[PDB]
Amino acid sequence: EVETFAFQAEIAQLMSLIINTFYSNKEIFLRELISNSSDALDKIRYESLTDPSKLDSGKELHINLIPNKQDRTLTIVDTGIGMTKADLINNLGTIAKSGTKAFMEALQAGADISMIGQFGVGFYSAYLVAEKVTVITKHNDDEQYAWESSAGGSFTVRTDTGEPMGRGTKVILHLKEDQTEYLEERRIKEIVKKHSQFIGYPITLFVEKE
Ligand SMILES: C/C=C/Cn1c(Cc2cc(OC)c(OC)c(OC)c2)nc2c(N)ncnc21
Repeated sequence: EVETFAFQAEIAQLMSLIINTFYSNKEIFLRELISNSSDALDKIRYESLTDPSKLDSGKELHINLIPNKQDRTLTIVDTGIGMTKADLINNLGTIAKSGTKAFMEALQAGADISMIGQFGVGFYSAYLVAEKVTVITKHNDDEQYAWESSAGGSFTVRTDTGEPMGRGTKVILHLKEDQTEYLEERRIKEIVKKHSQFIGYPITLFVEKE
């Protein structure tokens, strides 16, 4: 049962800008996604101090980076707070509308795409390198969902029947053909060291088997 939704026009416009603008410094996507994971980990950690049972779905707070050359995917996994169905369809986008407007205006005033994170829409920097983004996510007291979009104005949400996560989020980047450098160990290591070296959770970079 797959549901298809239209992005708000402003968000579709942002995604088109990210896809169409000539901008070579694409590597900043990884910092943005790791930052998002860190924020989600911060949130479940904070909530767990007044309700310890929120960690019944898993106590370990960390981030995995998993490249797969066969699937041409880079996956960012965290055991953070996860996202609800309401998040995925309505609430994140409602928040994102104002950040998008502010970001657009900042760009026209001379800012560049690397500053996208300040506006709360850094998630969409994924489309610098991914033709399709699949997000598997599990929040306490909600089901496991798969969100997906190849841009073009729409996204899908379905209940996920894949491998159950206890809690957290997997952002699966289906990389563009010319962006496979982000599957290479030395490249990912370089980027993490450059932009994410003080993140307060373990970041495990998996090695490709093949
Ligand atoms: C400020 C938005 C936070 C939501 N969020 C994102 C980024 C994000 C995901 C989204 O959906 C997967 C978004 O809507 C499509 C979105 O809109 C700005 C942002 N990553 C994560 C994550 N790893 N864990 C828990 N929440 C997250």
